[PDB]
Amino acid sequence: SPEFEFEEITLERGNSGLGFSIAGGTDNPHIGDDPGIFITKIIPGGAAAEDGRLRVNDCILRVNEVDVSEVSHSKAVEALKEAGSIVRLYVRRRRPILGTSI
Repeated sequence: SPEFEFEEITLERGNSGLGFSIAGGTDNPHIGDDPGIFITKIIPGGAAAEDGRLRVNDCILRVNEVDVSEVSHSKAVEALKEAGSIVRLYVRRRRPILGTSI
């Protein structure tokens, strides 16, 4: 910050899981060598969509009490799957700043 904002979002797992897809990790970093776990898709009607807070391009930093800021993709996937039925996600989002260069 102020470039980013941070948010905690709790989801109750449903029959369609948490309702989103992720990409990234230390083994498959994005440009700039960013190992972050990023939301790439939110499915209609799933927990994330119904809660309405999560957005595509959000970066998941923590799942319950598991740090996922620097982990492999598979570990992130495991962290989310083993988090159980109530999942607390700590996320980072780029702050929309209406700035002007001087």
